[PDB]
Amino acid sequence: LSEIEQTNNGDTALSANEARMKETLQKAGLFAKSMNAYSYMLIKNPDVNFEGITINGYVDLPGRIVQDQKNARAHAVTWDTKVKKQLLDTLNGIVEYDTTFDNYYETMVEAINTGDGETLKEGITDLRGEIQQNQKYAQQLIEELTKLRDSIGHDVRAFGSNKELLQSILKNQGADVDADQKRLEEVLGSVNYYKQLEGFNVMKGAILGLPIIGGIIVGVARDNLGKLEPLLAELRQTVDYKVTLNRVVGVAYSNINEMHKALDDAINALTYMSTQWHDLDSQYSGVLGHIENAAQKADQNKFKFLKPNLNAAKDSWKTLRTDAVTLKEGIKELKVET
Repeated sequence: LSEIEQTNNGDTALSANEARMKETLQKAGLFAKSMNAYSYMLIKNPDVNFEGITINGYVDLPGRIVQDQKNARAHAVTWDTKVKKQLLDTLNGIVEYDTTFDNYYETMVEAINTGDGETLKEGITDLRGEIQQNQKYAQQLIEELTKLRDSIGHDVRAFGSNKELLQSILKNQGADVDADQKRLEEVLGSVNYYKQLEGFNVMKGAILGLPIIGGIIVGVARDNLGKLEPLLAELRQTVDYKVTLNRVVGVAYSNINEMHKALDDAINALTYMSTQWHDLDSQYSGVLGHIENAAQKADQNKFKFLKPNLNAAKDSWKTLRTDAVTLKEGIKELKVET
């Protein structure tokens, strides 16, 4: 075991990259808060109805839009019942890993102090096995997020064409839809937490499901009511049935479209979890090699070099675990208040 191999270096660190992992958790939380808002709205908003609406000869459009909404809702359910769960299981993996690291800690320190190489190798090997399991969780998460994103992509492009056409038809009838679309898009901005930069406080903020004419419900951050006051007043003005119809479609479109963007953003950001576990697997393999090598030395302190590494990981994994639990509770407590 060389002097260089004895430096608690980054390629053999028992710690994950704390700063990066915490950024990841924070993002996972902003993401979820957003997804839950889009899901709430999609399942809560009125079923589009073209009973007395004039479609100027595009007789197939009503069928298309209705299907667009049904496609969007099915996607929100997939998030609520499948993807969300996967996200939660993966976070629970971080917690369980810390629990295992914690449980082995005392025994590992004693092994270092007594020159017990076998115990050290066993501990690290067991942990490497837990890391590899976490690699799977993270990979499965990225797969489900990508599957859901891919699926939505095809639906939003179709929905987009249909909703643009509908807008034209209504505009052609004198509907003030271009202006209302702008207002509706601004009102819906406050719940796009996934776009936010910068602990886990952003999670405590409440989201209100505000009722607007047409049986439409818009989700707005409780602390943005004042700022959106002017727009909210406008939307509350009694309006023609044409504008109302376009709003229902517009909100549904916005929801599914923002879901697509959030997922895409979440992919680029959460993919780091897989990278991190892959790196840890390699880092722990490196540690095994150092343990094996040092085990040949006679000196009683042959494993002391691993101590600072072990101690730094002990604390790092504990902080990550605590935040992982804070995020998990934050995610489970997500709820729009109607």
